Formats: sequence, C-alpha cells, structure tokens
Amino acid sequence: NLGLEDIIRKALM
Amino acid sequence: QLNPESADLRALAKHLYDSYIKSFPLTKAKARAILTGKTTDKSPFVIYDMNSLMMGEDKEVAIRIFQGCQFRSVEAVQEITEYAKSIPGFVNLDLNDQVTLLKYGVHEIIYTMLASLMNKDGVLISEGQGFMTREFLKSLRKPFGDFMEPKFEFAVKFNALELDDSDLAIFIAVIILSGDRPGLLNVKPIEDIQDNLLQALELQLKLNHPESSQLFAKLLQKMTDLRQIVTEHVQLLQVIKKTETDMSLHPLLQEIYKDLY
Ligand SMILES: *c1ccc([N+](=O)[O-])cc1C(=O)Nc1ccncc1
Repeated sequence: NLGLEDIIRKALM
Repeated sequence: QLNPESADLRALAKHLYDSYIKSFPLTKAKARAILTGKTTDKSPFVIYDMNSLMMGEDKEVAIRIFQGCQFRSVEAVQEITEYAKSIPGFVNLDLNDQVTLLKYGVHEIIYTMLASLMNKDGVLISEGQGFMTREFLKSLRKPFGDFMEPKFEFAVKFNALELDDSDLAIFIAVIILSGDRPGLLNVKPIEDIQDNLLQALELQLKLNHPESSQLFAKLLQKMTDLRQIVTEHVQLLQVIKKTETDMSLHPLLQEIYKDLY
C-alpha cells in the first residue's frame, strides 16, 4: 500500500 | 554465564522493554486485566447476538470495513515505527529498507497485539468498552463469518505461551528485523541486528519461562503463523470479489469490524 508506506515514511521523520 | 556479554543482552532487553512501555499504551497486562474481569472501572458490555448488539449501541461493505480498520490502525503504525526507532542500529539502515521492514512488519505486530485482546470466548472492542463473542462473529453471513476465526485460532495458542510484555518487547523487535522481506537492499546489516535480538530473546525466555522447553522455537514458529494470517487477507479479497450473494451487514457490525484486523 502506497498510503501505508506514506504513513511510515512520515512517522520516520 | 553472568558475564559482560550476557549483561549486555539483559541491558538490551531492558532498553527494549522501556521503549515498548513508552510507545504502546495498550499493554498485554492491561488487556488481560479487562478480559479476566479484574477492572471494575466501567466493565465491558458483552455483545453475543443481534439482540445484545442493539442493546450495545452506546464501495462494498467489506472494502469499507478494511478502509476503516486501516485508518483506525494509523496510530498503531505510528507507535510501531516509533518503537523501531529505539531498536539499536535500525535508524542507521538504508531508509528504503526501514520502510520495507515496517510495511511488512506492522501487520504482524498488529495481529500479535490483537491476540492480547482475545480469549477463547471473544475479543475486546470499543477501547475496552465492548466484548464481541467469537461465536457471534463466526455466525455471520459469508464472507464476514470467516473473517476473524483464524485469528482466534492463532490467538488462543499464542496466548497459551503466557508471554508477558517484557517477552513481547523483544519478540516484536525480532519481527521488525526480518531479513527475508521482499525488496530489501542490504540484508546483512539487518541480519546482524536480528541475530543480536535473537540472542537477547533466547536469554530472556530462559530466565522468564522455566516451564517451557523449546519456547524459543515455538515462538519462532508463531512468526510463521503471523505471516500466513497476513497472506490469507489476499485470499479474503478474492472471496469478496467472487461472492455472488447478499453482503449487507448491520451498521453496528460494520463498526465492530472496523475495530478489528
Ligand atoms: C480490518 C478490519 C477487519 C478485518 N477482518 O475482519 O479480517 C481486516 C482488516 C484489515 O484491513 N486487515 C489487514 C490485514 C493485513 N493486511 C492488510 C489488511
């Protein structure tokens, strides 16, 4: 899920 | 046996436990207290049939359920990602491998934590306010009746290992540092971390579980069952596409499924 990867990438910031 | 190297593994276990407590407000100990009826602060209401469902009231249907449970899971994904930041060495990996590790790991960790909410009779819902029975869930029309039963089957056996939050902190770290995920660029630095976490898990289970020979192996086997639960979701989506029968569902039941996974 590109949406899920998005949530993870931002939480990693 | 007690030497600098074992002390380092005990220190890593404590560092993970402390971070686990900071990251995850919904602990196993808290969930079990509610399930065994120990918490008298506004005890959960039992929903065991359609009549109790109605007394409990405090774009296909199934696709909407999955959109909703994935949205309600954003906070858990954020908590898991924050936890992964505390695993020594994790933030030094290539950023794409960090994302890949979390994108597969979060689903397995959510199911591990869902097991804490489950017993053989049913599952906690509505932030501990409700308790939805396993057999009521199983009784619902296809395809909905088949959604949760394999997760109950997993949870009952998983819970019989009697892991505590100290154990779960290391076990979840081992899940995250899985070197066999598709699309990983540099597998060796992940394996290096996981091997250290595995050593820490081995020691933790010896100290904490005198009763259980081969508990380490049995817990590693559970990672196999977690992956299978996740890949069963692909088959569930195909069953929904194929389904040529009425898939209407009570809106309160839709709301309960959005609290599950
Ligand atoms: C959300 C709510 C309920 C259910 N269910 O009853 O099977 C499933 C989901 C969901 O989206 N689960 C999921 C698991 C693994 N990968 C993606 C989604």
